[PDB]
Amino acid sequence: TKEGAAALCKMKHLADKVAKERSQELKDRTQNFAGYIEFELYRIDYWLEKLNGPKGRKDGYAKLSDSDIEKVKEIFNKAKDGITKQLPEAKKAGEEAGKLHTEVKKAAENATSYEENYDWSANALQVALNSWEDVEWQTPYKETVEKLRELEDAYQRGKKAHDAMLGYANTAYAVNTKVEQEKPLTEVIAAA
Amino acid sequence: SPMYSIITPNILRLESEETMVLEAHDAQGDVPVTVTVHDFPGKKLVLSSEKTVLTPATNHMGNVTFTIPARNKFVTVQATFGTQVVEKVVLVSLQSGYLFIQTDKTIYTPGSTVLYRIFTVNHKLLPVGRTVMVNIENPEGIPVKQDSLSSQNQLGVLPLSWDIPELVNMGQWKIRAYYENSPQQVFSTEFEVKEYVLPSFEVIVEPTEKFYYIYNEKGLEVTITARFLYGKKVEGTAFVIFGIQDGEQRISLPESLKRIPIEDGSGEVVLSRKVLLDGVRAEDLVGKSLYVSATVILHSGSDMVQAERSGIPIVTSPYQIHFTKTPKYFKPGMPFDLMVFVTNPDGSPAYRVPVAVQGEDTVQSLTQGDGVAKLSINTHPSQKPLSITVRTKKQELSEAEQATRTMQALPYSTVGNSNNYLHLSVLRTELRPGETLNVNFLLRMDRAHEAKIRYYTYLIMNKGRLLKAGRQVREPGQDLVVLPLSITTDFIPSFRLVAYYTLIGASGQREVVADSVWVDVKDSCVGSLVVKSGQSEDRQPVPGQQMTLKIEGDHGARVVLVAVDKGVFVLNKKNKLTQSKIWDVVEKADIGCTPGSGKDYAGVFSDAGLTFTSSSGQQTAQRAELQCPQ
Amino acid sequence: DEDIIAEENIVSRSEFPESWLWNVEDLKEPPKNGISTKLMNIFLKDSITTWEILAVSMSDKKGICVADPFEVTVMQDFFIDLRLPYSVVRNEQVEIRAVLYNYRQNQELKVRVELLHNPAFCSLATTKRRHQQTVTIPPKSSLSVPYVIVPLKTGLQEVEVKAAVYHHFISDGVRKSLKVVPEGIRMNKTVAVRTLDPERLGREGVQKEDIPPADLSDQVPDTESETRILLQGTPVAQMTEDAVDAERLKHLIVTPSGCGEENMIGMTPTVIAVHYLDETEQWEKFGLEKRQGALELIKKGYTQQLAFRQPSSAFAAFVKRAPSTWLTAYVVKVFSLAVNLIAIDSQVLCGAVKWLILEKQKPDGVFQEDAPVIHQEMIGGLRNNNEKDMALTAFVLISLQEAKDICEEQVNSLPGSITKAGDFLEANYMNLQRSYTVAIAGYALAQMGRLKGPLLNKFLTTAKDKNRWEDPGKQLYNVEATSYALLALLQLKDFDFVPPVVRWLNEQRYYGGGYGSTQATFMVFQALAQYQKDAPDHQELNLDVSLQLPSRSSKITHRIHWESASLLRSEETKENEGFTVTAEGKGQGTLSVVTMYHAKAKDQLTCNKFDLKVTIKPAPKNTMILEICTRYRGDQDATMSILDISMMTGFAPDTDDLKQLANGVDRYISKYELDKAFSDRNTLIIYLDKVSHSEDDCLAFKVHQYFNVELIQPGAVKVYAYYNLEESCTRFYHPEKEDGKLNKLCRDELCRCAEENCFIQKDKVTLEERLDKACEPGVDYVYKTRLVKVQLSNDFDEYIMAIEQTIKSGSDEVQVGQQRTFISPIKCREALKLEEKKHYLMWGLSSDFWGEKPNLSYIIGKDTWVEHWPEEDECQDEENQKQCQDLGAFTESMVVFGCPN
Repeated sequence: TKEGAAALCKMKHLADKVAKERSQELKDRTQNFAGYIEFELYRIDYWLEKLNGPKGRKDGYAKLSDSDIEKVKEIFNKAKDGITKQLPEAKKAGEEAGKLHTEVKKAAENATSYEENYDWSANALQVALNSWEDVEWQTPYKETVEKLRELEDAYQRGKKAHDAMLGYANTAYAVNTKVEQEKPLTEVIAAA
Repeated sequence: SPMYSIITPNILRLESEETMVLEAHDAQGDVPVTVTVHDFPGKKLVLSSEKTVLTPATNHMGNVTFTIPARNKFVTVQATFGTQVVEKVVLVSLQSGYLFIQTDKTIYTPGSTVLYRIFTVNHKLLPVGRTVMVNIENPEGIPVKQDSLSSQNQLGVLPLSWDIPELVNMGQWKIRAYYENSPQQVFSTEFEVKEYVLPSFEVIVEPTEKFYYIYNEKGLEVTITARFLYGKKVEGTAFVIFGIQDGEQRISLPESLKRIPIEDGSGEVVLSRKVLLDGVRAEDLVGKSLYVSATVILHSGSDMVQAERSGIPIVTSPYQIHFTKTPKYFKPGMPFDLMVFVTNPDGSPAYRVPVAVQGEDTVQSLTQGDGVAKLSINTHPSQKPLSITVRTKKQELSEAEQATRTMQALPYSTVGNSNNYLHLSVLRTELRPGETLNVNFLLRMDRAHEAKIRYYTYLIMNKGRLLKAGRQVREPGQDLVVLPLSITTDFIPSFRLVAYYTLIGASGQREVVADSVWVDVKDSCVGSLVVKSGQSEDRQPVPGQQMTLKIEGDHGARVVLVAVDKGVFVLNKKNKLTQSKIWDVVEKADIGCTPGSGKDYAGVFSDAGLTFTSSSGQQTAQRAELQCPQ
Repeated sequence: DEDIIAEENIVSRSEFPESWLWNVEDLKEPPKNGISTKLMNIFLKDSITTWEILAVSMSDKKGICVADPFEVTVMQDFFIDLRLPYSVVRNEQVEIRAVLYNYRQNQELKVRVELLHNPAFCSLATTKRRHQQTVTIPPKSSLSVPYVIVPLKTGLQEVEVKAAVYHHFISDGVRKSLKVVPEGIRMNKTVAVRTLDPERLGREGVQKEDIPPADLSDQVPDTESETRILLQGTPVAQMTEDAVDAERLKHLIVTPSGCGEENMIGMTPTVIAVHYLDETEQWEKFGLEKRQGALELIKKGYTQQLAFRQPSSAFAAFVKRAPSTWLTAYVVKVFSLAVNLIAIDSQVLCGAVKWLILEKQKPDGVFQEDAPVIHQEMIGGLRNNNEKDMALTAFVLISLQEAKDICEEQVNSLPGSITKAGDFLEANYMNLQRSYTVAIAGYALAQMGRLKGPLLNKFLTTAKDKNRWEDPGKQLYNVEATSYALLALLQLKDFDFVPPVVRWLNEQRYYGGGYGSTQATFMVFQALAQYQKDAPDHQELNLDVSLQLPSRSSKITHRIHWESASLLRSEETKENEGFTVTAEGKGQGTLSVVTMYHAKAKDQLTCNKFDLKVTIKPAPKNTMILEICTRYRGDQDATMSILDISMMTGFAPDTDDLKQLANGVDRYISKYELDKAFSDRNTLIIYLDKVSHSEDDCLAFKVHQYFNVELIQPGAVKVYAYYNLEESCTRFYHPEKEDGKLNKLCRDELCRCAEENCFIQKDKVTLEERLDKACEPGVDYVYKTRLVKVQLSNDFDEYIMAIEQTIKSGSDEVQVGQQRTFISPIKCREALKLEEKKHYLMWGLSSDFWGEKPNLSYIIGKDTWVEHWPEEDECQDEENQKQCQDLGAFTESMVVFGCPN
């Protein structure tokens, strides 16, 4: 029946899309967390150094009260200490995702429906599509879904790490442009 | 108040040597000068850059040579004089040189191989090697053969061969060649592919008079000369038919068909006025072009040759007057010279035809070999436009057939109404290389500041590149001065001599007055190539007899020889290569657009093909058209 | 033959080139007086004519120089000008001229002219008999020697003639080559014409077109049929591109003078206008010199803006006031465009980008504004506070992207910041509602190239009216949204939707300039410049055509692409078959395959301009009466015509008849022709004023005989108009032959000459002579048989010889009982004294076979031998005893032993 041919064409198109679009995109989004955490740590360190550094005239921080400087330094140090621990989780995840993407690309290379293009989903539809279809080239298709789910979990780990890092990242930037204006100790410590 | 000025070519050329002139009026001591070139779209690319020093020993005159490393392209040239920066925008032409296609035979037959040569030259006619693309096009316009050749050590000579297929349509084939760097410019030659058999004799038709007067009751006399290709005369029967033609008309005259016995290769036929009138008012025939078709058949009846001459003009005057070589502007209060050109109805120069003006009839100058006569008239200081008429005063001729031409001369637009005029005068003749031209410079200005002018800056323009630049010394009280300019082989075919001088007026304003003149020199080859028979005492060679050929030419010159049977030229001879065609093509490539002065200094500079930019504000109008205005 | 040079000793002149001396030489000899002389040795060609030599020199210092042509004259006391047509129709008798020219003062030359035997021509000359004539040439005279030749086979045949002078050591031989073409006509037909264009009405693979062999119904046998295939391109390029007048935007030039905000307001229009003209190259009509002033103003404004540079590399209207993020973003965006215009300092840009990154960075991809600009109209589209976090961040990201190229090595955090800003933009892209906000977000995200799938669908669907981006506000907002959309589409390389928006923008008739219009003008001009820069006319051709021909094992691959002048391609094939063409690539093309060959002559091939009547009759010196004239088939009387008559050898015209006819009206005869007969009058020319096209009112005249020569050459007649020789009608006449046509034996298109003796020879003949003549190399089959039945045909007599008994069988192993056909002329029957129902012994050559294997019809030529065998009861006569005994001895000898050869 033509339904089988249409399903086969759809599965081939989805496999090609996953091999050429999803695989490449997923890897590039996993190594950016390491480059952002280190960059923000460097920016926080630079901000701390500029505060009560070898010179002054640092906009409003120059006239900042002595008491507020201690609190600003303490909160900056706390944020810097908190953010450091997240680096290895993203560093290992990046290499794991790269290796898994290479393996998946190698596996993929080893191996009517046009109106359905509105689906625009190639996340975990391969195994299910094969499931409806069933109801030499078949064997490699079995582990592709498992590898893709493993990649999704690995990327979710890095996403969770980045989201957790935001909690400590946002506080330092707040107090920065809060004190950067004419805001006295009151509001600052009240919010801190 | 030192004033720094720069003179540049109007149009620059890629990978072509160019020269810029730097001058300074009222300057003291030595001054360094830096020159920079930038590309207009980006203004950052540095095509070339050079610097020098101007010293009073040379009266603050400098020449700097630059060459481009290589949607009209433009460049910006900036000169820094230490304290003043002057920048000018100059158009750049993509033309690189000239391509000449020489064909072994004018007409070819199927199967016969076609051998041709490509000669590549620069704007100076020197041999230049470059990549050239060549195409062969059939009459319908479908290129059959395409090639891309290059010349490095061939001295610009590229031979090529093509094989004509057995089945080829008959018509007019073309061979086109163009430089790779300039795809928009192509040189094309046209030849004939038509089935034919070589003849045994050549027939020529010669009219007794190059024209045909309307009132000539006798008619038109035509002599038919048929002679064997080897020189011997021909005897036979010739049929001659006359006809009229206003271009693409070809109206034959059945009543004019005549048959004559050509004896000893001589035959005369007469076309009566009555027959011409019947074929078609007597005055309505003006502008009609007569043509004659003659077919000669030998008494043996084995060979036939057809010869015809078309395009005999019908005019009421045996001569025509033109002012194409005369300036269209005059300086009030100064003598005015008209270079009147007298030509035959066909187009060839005249033969010592006197010319005179209605006013001041005492002037009577006979045309020289070149057919150009000098008419000098005193002009009043009036400012209104002048009107001048020129007639013909040929002796033994009535006033009915005399020529006529009226022209308007506009006043020279002096800047600031300072009535300052500079006039350049040169004797006109067929100049030859090595001759000396005693140019005359004359100055007319108020006596108040006559002691301020001390020199005139003069330049020579030829083939775009500035041939030479110099200064002519002037002293108080010397209104007229003589410059013995030298003419050498570097000249030819023609050149422009410009001369200018700058001064501060009553209001302390920098004003420059310039004048340009046209000089015509005899057209001749740069070198000297001669081919003749080595033997000095021998009879006509018999078939298959050894002979010695003597060729005289410049040392280290690439000489190419080709032998073409005379009978080939009898059928078709339109395609021919000669030095005259090359000189005409070179002249047509000149950037000038006026044979003399213009309206003001800026106009004179623009017409002469040079841009003159000063540091005070004076500048010439930008030119953005490769071809002259029509 | 006394004191006559033998034909063998005479060398014929064959080299007749139309052009030679195609040599290259260099002048390297020691120059003298600035002139170098070179001596060369050359061989003059055998052709007797005037040679023109043109020399062109190219010196390293002088240049191109053309010398005057040099004329060389080649002369001989006596010569021949052999005139032949370029081509002769096969199986069509033609006439050629051998005119002998002499230029002696008072010497009369008795010349002998001979034509060599050519197997490809059926001429009077034979192997044993030589066709030669004797003529007398007076001093300084030309005498014509016409010759009639019948071509047999096509190709580059050669005709050789020779002339010898009596009592002198003068001899001249002329050999000339002519291309004999098979009878037919130059006709061509269009085999096929198709359009090659994939990706339209084609197929998922590659289009294939099969061209079968052409009709060639009337193709002459064994004739070449060359097939030419022409590939033509159609690079159409016309989309109605429209620019904006450069003279109408002169108001956009403003001198930069202000306290930051005003200075930027003034400078932005000037810099954007300069960029627009630079991209479009409109300075020609806008003023080349004004560019210098514009650049000066731009640099002055840039220096003025730098004057207000903060210590932290920030930009603010007032130094004391805190910097504004939007103001510095606009500053860097403006400076990024003007990098190539002025000598900008990369250090300032690097410091500005570093300050922008370090102030607040992007912890999540959000930009915050703390110092609103004093001028509230500068923001323009950003005035609305709805989803400002989208428009502001997108604009700042675009500004960073413009300056990324310049300052990239100094700061390596730009890519990470860009990725964070993107991730934020796509975090909640589904919430955008305003058209301007959607357009700016899409343009910002299009530079990276990660706004696809549902994002692209949402961006496209936002286009209201399918051709515009409109919002309920000022025209400035709509113009900015349209510019953003145009830039985004241009970046996305979606050309199917650009022309409409560009057309609307051009039709908007908005130039801007004034208050609150800097952003709109800047963006519209930038978008227009980008469109002009990146707008290739049509899709560049990429056709790859493969031609497969059965004759050619290897396929012919051709590439047609734009910007290469390859749109015109031609190919030729010598064989016409059912070939195939496969197209490929992107582009448009057309194929035209046309076959050229030689069609059949049909029957309309004739003079087509005159109907010729020629006749010869005996007297009422033979003194025959010859009539020649012509009729015109047109609607009006023809012009002057010329009739050329070539009389048979030994025949001359009648002087009295010519003299009487000379005075006749409408007819003229040259005086030189009238006084003749001193040597011969073979050639005669008559000039007719006109020929009647309605009635045949013509004349006849007497011809006399003075010299009797066997095998008289048939007389020839030609007529042609004075103004045209192609329309010449020719005819042949002969007293004996039916129409003066040489006899020949032809089947289908294969013809062979028949101008030969009916038999070798017949008396003193003995047994030895018979044995000698019967042992020739060609003797293959000898048959003694009784001829009984004879058949008559329209061309030649046919004899059906019945095999009574076979004596010797040659190549054809024919047994007793079969019958063979012999084709011989009826006249030859009397020569061979053949009698019906009588015994005869005949033997012939092996190359005389006529017909196919089954049809071995024989031809009795000059080499075939036939002898009469007396009847069995006829040998009893006394006079026949010797002949019968000799025949019996000859038959017995050959049968037992046979000829040794």
